[PDB]
Amino acid sequence: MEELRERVWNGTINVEVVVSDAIVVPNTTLADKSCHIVMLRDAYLGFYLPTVVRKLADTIKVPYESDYRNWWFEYNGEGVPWEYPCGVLFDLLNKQMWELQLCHGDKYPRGILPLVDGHSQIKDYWRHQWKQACFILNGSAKRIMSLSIPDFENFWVSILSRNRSDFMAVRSKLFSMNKAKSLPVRVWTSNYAVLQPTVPVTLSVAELLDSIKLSSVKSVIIQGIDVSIEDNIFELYDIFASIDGFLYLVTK
Repeated sequence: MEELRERVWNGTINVEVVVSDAIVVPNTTLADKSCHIVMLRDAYLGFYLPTVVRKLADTIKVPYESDYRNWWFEYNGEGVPWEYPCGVLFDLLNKQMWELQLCHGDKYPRGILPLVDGHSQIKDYWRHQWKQACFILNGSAKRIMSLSIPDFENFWVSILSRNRSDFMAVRSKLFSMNKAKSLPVRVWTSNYAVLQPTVPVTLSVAELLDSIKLSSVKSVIIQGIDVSIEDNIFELYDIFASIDGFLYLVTK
């Protein structure tokens, strides 16, 4: 009923952040170059960047201008596409602790969006994501462009303060499930690519995958839980959409 929605909002994942070999100070203990932090599934890796940098600043041999510019995370030697919520990335990349390396360099890895203005920047992007999931839901950025500044600012703040009722409050002023054209969906392939399937409302997971050539495999990964390829997508959205407005499916 409401039980689930709570667990999801409070979704957590254990994360071990270790300085990368490239920038760590010569032969320092693993314990010293590591730190474990619990991250919210529906949050952004970028929210944790400065904290991680702070905790390990001692073990970093290289010099740095800030706690944002030129930093990124790597999982198994690959840059993490941090513009997606943590939980989504965890579901997509992990083999329950998730190990990431903290890296710094003058040249960002190929394809990784540079994080230069911390929260301000994450804000803008998250914003435009909703400004988008809106069109998908209502054919026009009406409901969302109508929100007063403090009402939206309050929307943002809800994600930082973890005030759920505050979040659901404005989410409502944006869309109603019972009155939505198409729903925001994004599917991850086996090779780590995202498809954004046009799914108008009028479909099961299995039915969605087929129409997009991705079936194989009985369970999908959503919000960290194996969902039967039979479930109803319209429903999976109403309960599992991520803080950015999209329901993410990770194929197996």
